[PDB]
Amino acid sequence: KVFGRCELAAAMKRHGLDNYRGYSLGNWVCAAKFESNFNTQATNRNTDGSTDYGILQINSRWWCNDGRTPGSRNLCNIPCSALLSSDITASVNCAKKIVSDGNGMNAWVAWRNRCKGTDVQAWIRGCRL
Ligand SMILES: [Cl-]
Ligand SMILES: [Cl-]
Ligand code: NA
Ligand SMILES: [Re]
Ligand SMILES: [Re]
Ligand SMILES: [Re]
Ligand SMILES: [Re]
Ligand SMILES: [Re]
Ligand SMILES: [Re]
Ligand SMILES: [Re]
Repeated sequence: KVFGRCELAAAMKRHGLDNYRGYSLGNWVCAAKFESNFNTQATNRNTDGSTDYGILQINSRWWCNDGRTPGSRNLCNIPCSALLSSDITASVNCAKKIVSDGNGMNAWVAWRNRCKGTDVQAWIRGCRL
């Protein structure tokens, strides 16, 4: 599923991401735009052989299992394919675990380079939240 801007924000907010670990909702919307283009089915192979999955491009090196990243872990205890569902529950729950591991949203390269420090609230303006 390809989410619309405000449709995704509402879903992320419904799933507990607004101010989760002190990150306002716009941070999560901004990151998702640059990571996945709001497309739950996004996949990208990393140089190390791992793969990023879903609307937040969660990585199989640490977080999910895709049966082709040897020597990796599965800290979210989920198949990476669950992160591509139209239901964003799997991605939100795993993102909550990632953002709590001490590095905050710096785990997301797109956020670090294109959202961190900007007016991320502009990503939720107009949305009826
Ligand atoms: Cl594996
Ligand atoms: Cl933080
Ligand atoms: Na893995
Ligand atoms: Re919906
Ligand atoms: Re929805
Ligand atoms: Re909010
Ligand atoms: Re990415
Ligand atoms: Re990545
Ligand atoms: Re703003
Ligand atoms: Re509200």
